[PDB]
Formats: sequence, structure tokens, C-alpha cells
Amino acid sequence: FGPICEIDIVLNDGETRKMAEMKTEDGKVEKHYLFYDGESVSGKVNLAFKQPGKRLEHQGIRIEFVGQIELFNDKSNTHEFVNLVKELALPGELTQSRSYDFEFMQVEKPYESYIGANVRLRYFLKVTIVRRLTDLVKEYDLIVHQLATYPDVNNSIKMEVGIEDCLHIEFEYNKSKYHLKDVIVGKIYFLLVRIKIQHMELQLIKKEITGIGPSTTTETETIAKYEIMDGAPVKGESIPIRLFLAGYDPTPTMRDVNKKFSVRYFLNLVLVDEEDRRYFKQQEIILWRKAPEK
Amino acid sequence: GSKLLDEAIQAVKVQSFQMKRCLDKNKLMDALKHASNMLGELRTSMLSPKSYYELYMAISDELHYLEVYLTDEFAKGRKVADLYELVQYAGNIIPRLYLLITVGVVYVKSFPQSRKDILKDLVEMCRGVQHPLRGLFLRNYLLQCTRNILPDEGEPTDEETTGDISDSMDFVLLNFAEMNKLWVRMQHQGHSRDREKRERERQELRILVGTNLVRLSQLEGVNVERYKQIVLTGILEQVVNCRDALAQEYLMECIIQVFPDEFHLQTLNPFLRACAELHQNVNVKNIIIALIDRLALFAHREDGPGIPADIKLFDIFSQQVATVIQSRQDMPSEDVVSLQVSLINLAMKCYPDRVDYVDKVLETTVEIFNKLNLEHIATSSAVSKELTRLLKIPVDTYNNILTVLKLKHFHPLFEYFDYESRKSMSCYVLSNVLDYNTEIVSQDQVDSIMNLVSTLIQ
Amino acid sequence: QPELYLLNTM
Amino acid sequence: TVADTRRLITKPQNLNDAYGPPSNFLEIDVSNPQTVGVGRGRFTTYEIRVKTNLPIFKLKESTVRRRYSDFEWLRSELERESKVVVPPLPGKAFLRQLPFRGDDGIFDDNFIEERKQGLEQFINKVAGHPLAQNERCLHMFLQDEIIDKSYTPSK
Repeated sequence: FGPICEIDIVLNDGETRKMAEMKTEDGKVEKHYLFYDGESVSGKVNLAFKQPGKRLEHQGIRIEFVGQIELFNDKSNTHEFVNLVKELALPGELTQSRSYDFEFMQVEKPYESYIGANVRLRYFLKVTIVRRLTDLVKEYDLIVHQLATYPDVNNSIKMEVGIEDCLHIEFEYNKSKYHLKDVIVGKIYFLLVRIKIQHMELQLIKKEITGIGPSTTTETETIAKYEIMDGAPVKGESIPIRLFLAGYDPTPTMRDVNKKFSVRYFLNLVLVDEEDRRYFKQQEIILWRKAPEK
Repeated sequence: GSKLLDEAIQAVKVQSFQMKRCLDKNKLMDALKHASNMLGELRTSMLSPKSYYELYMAISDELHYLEVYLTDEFAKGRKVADLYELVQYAGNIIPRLYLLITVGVVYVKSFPQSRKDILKDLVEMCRGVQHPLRGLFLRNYLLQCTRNILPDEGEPTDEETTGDISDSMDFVLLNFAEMNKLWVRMQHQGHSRDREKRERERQELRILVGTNLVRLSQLEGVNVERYKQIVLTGILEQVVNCRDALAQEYLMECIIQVFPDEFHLQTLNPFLRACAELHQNVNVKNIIIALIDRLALFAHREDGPGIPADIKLFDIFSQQVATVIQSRQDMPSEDVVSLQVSLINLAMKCYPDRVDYVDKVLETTVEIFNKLNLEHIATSSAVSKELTRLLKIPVDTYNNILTVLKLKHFHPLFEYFDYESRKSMSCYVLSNVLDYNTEIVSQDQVDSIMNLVSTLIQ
Repeated sequence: QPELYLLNTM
Repeated sequence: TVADTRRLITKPQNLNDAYGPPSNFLEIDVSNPQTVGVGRGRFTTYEIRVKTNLPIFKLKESTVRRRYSDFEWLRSELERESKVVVPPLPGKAFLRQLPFRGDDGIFDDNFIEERKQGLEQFINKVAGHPLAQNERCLHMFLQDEIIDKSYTPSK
């Protein structure tokens, strides 16, 4: 036999509209349409009727725009932060194929789409033909990006750290907030060096924190290891840093999204001595998706 | 074992084969991924300096096929976007900087507007490598890649180019100062019982640091006043302050070799005040003699200006040599006399006419021998070897040997010889007076010949 | 396995 | 503009710091193994020769004689006060003390050589460690001619 009916969604601007990509599990890359907070979603629900002769008895057809946050792949732990409905058909029949117009006016999309370890945030259109025992359901995924402008305050990070009477350094990164294709311009200045340093590197670390209160799970992933020194410095030596963030394709910093999860980035500076002992200093940086002019 | 070297060169030839393969297909990012792998081999500490040098030469050859590929590709209109940025994505700093430097010089050729900034950038970003061996070779690769593209004065008049001779002098003087810092640091890396091995290892690498000085002299726009004020002032600041005998001795002699005699004449008192500061273990004698020998060859070279009359060489050198010797704590007596030889040799080739000068060195030599409360000097002693060679130069070099007999302080130096050397030296002079025939001898010179006979028989 | 020491502010 | 050449501006390095010798010099050699006693008393001692320029070490050069028990005492003291994960010693080989083996037992040369390297391995790790250099036991071990086990652990 097969299926009696097949649901297909086609957006009104399905030719001109820009798409975007998403890294899922095992290195797979999906491509869905791109949307922005405030935009209207509109199109056609097209029902292909497959079994000619037969009839489809339903108790109503609808389409939903859905934005939600899924935790630990646990269906019971899904949380919808946006839900809009358009009833397309009353209870009735379908003998042949038919389409239905829909439009969701100026749709609020407060958060950016994200697929992590213990968290997913996704938007989609869900068409539902309601039947007596089992609904025909079709999901249709969308990407939402949250944009921002150049920040009001952006101070350089500058810090004197060390181990007492062994190593003193002063590191400086040129900003606190870097856009996704920005550049870490910085320097490491050595004030006291009484250990034997083999090499030094800057690392980019992405923490994904899930849960509420004492319920807290942090998933850490070391996105970049970037060597910046090779060999022993002496005091008074300055080492330059120029690390292009474009190379590693990170997400924006996302802080307490719906009071459910965070995603934060850190600059972990690490020096390594001759006996492989490892001295470090972590510093949070905010990432943000820059709005291109237009 | 020494396998490490061949295993590495094997791997280099593998990755450079797959590199050029991709350069044939125009798969540039795939080419650079192999170029990076190749460059990976320069990260090793396991090779000695000679081995590393061989590996570097292998990898520098392959990098040229890449460099020329890009240069032509850019020159034919098809210029790769963000290529400068892209090579910096590399995780390891050694591949990153060799690629950055390679891509830098392509950009300077292809975009003359960005020359000043890129050169300034490439020398600055090399601060990344603090490891003496690997850093030296990187900073050398910087110097050799940039050779043809550094600013100068005999350049095409393209009024969209950036940077001038001043930036070229800063560029190399900075690279010099960093390479000399790395090369002197090599003294204290490793275990304390391999001191002789290190100083051997450093010696092999001395040419790398010296190349910076060579490059500065190849700049057409380095005139004498820039040499006075910028280049030599620059070099001397590192030389006196490195406080390292090996470096000081090499670099000072390296100055003399590399820069023209015109520059040396305008910088003699600066140069010789620097000699007086050097570390005690430096052979200062060799530096001074090397200079004098180069100014001697400059005197006898015709179709060239010669030595200006305002530059009073003899008065400068006599006075400085005496100050430089004063600065030493234990200079051998033979070495002090080795200098008196070159002072004579200078006065002979720079002022043949002025015999009074030749006698003033001899007069000063007497004062030296007299000042030193000297026990009888054997013919086997090195002092006697030098005093013999000193006195033999006027006798061997003058046309008329009568002129030697006219010297007032030539004979008084015979007092300080052995009995054996008086007999030998008296014979040697009198022998020459017969071998070339004698004219009638003047009053002062009649007296001289009998004084020579008296020391021969008694 | 490999020692990790946090650098303190001065 | 065709290349992003941004760096932060640097302070020129003072020429004394740039050329003058580095301040992280520390090498410890374990050498010259020697029997001390006769018969059942016998044990091997080693020379622990230190060279440094770190201010914390109260002698720039030192030489002392140490026993493998001393190395165990150092490691044991560091495990209590220091809160440093201390590296391993090359190992107490008890059954080597047993009589009528097919080798010279505790005084076998392939043993003493291999142990000697392990102690050098151990002491250079421990002595290079920052948190370890504070503790009084390490200096006591390297630079006092005899260890005073009845001591109050300081620093």
C-alpha cells in the first residue's frame, strides 16, 4: 500500500530565501531555511493524495509554528517557548489532493537555534491531520539566527597572574566580546621566569551548561589548541597573539536561554614546562553573531 | 643513530611530492595542508645543528616551488583571497610562520601598497619562536625570503608603494638583535658538561647571525652618515651589551669584512672604543689587525680615492691600540708586539714617505720592552719571534736599505734579544747591505754599520 | 596524569 | 588594505634581561654509587650533586651522599604536607635482598645503574616542581649533609 497521504510544506519565498547549516551528531550537516526574530512565516501545505479510489476521514487539519528546547533527548523534558496555530480544515474527508494557505504574522523568535550535547533548540512547522487513532504529522525545520550590533562597552582584558616567585606574566586580549569571524589580537608579557617553559598555547573552550540550580551538567569541548610560543622566554619578553576565530566556526554565547541552558566560551592560556607540568588561566569571552550591513 | 635525519628527509620528499601533485591540479588548500605537514619536520629538537641545517635546506627548496607557484598565480590576475589570513589557521607555530613568511613576500610583490606593514609584521610575529636553534633558522628564512623586496634607493618609481630605507634598516637591525639574542642564549641551554659541544654548535651557526650584517651592507641606501648614526650604532649596541666573547669576537670581525673601507675611515674611533669594552676572553689583537690589513689594501688600490689627509690614521691607531691594550687585564707580551708589527705595516703602506712614523713605533716598542721589567728573552720565546718579524719588515720592504740605517731606534731593540738572535739579526741586515750594492754612506749611517758589526762579533 | 596548576592573580 | 597585520604594541626588552643568563637554571646529577659497611649492614649510597641559580636554594652548588631510603623519606614527606602528585621511585626491590640468587642481589650492576637513572629521573621532577621547592624536606634532602628525620615540616 504505502501512505494514503503525504504532507509537504512550501514557503512563499522558497526561491529567494537564504538557507543556513547545522552541525548535528556524527559530523552530519543539515540545511534548513533561515529566519529572524520578527519575520512572518507563510506558505502552502500541499497534501499529495496517493491512493486513488480511497478516502481519508479526519477530525481536522492544522499547522503549528513551534519553537522549543529539548533536554537530554528526553521527550518528557521538551519545553515549548513559542506556539502558534492555524486551523486549515474542519473535520471531514479528503478524496483528492489539496493545498492550504497559511501565514503567521510577524513571528517572535527570541532565541537562536542550537544543537548541543544535552540541549537542542529548534524551530519548525508541524502539520497535523487528526485521525481517529493515529495522527498524520509532518515536521518542517527552520534555522533562526539572533543578531546583534557592535557593543556599547568593550574593554580589553588585561591581567597579571602567576605562581609566586616562579612565574609572573601579564596577558592582554584586545576585547571581551568578539564576533564569530573576529580575531583575538593579544600579547603575553613575561615579568619573572624561574621555570623552564617548553611551549605555550591559547585554547578556545566551549562549555554547555544544562539544568536548574543544584541540577547542573556542564559539557566541555576544547574547540581550538593554538600554539603561540615555542621555547623558553626570559623576563621582559613579549609574545604576540593573532588567533582568527573564523577557522573554528563556533556558536554565539547564549546565557540562561529560557532559564534552561547556557553556552559560554573561554580563552584558556596554557604554558607547559620541560617535565610536562601545565600552568593555565581561563578567561571567559562573549561571542556574538554580527549583523552584516544588509 | 642519525636515522632521524634521513627518516625526516624521506617524509619531506613524500609530502612535497603530494604538494606539487595538488599544485598541478590547482587544489591549493590541499597543497598547503601537505606543505604544513612537510614543515612539521622542522619542529624537532632531536637533530644537531648540522643535521637540522640539512633538513632546512631540503624544506627551503620545496618551499620555493610553492612560493613561485603563488607569485605567478597572483601575477596572472588570479589572486587568492584571504591567503595571508588562511595560513595562520595552522595549529603549530613553526609551520604557521614559514607559510606566513612565504605568503608574505608574494603579497609584497603583488600588492606594493602593503609592503611596509607586511615586512614590519613578519619580523614582529617571529617573536613566537623563542627556541634558539629553530628560531635562528626561521629568522634566517625571513631574511632570505625578503632579500629582493626590502625598501631601498635604487627602486622603481611606483607611487603606490610603501616603506623606505629607514624601514629596511629597522627591519634588519631588529632581526639581527633577535637572532643575536637567540644565538647568545644557546650558551646556557642544556647540561653544564656539554659547554665545549655548545660553543662548537654555536660556532657552526655564526653565519646565520652574520647574514643580517651582510644584508645591511647590500642596501644601496646605506650611506656613510646612515652607517655612522643608525647601522653601526645599532650593531654596536648589541655587541657591547651581549657580554659574550664568542659573539663579540665574531661580530666585530664580521663588521670589518662586510662594510666598505670608506665607512671604516669615518668610524675608526667609534669602532676602537668598542674594542676596548669587549669581554676579556676576546682576541682584540685579531680584530685590530684585521682592520689595519684592510686599510693597508685600501691605500695601495689605485683608481680609488685613497686615504684623505684629515683622517690621520697613524695618530688614531697608535693612540687607540695603546688604550685597547690598557683595557686588557692579561694580554700576552707577544700579542702587544704583534700589534706593533701592524702599526709599522700601516705606516709603511699608508705613509711610505714618512719614515719618522716607522721610528716612532720602534721608539714606542723600546719603551714597551723597557717598561716591562724583562728577563733575558730567548730566541725560542714568542716575543723574540715577533720582534724579529717586526724588525724584518722595514728591511724587507724598503727600496734603499740605507734608509733603514737612518732609523734612530732600530738598533736599540737589539739589546733585548738573545745572544743567538743578535748574531742572526745583525747578520741578516748586513747581509742585505751587500746583496744590493752600497753607495757612499752618510755620517749617521757610517755609525750604524759598525754598531751592527759590534753586535755580530760580541 | 599531567599536573594542572591554576595561575593566581597578584 | 589586503592583510590584517594587527598586533598590540610591545615594550622593548631591557638588554640585561635579553642577553644575561636565564633565571631557571637547575640540574641535579645522581652519580657515583658506593657500598657503605660490611656484611649484613651493607647498603649503597649515591652522590646528589646540585647546580642552580634559583634564590630559594640556599647554596648555588652542593654535593651530598644519599641512600635509597632517604629518597623514600623525601617522597613520603612530600606526600603528606605538599599536596603535590609526587612521581614514582624506581622501586624497592625486596626479593633482591634474599640470599643465593643468580645475581649479586642488591649490588647487581644492571640493577644499580637502572635504579640510579630512576632516582635522577625522580629528583629532577620533584626539584623542578614549584610547590615542592617551598617545602623544607626538599632542601634538607639536597643540601644538608645529613637528614634530620625528627623535624617539624615547615613552608
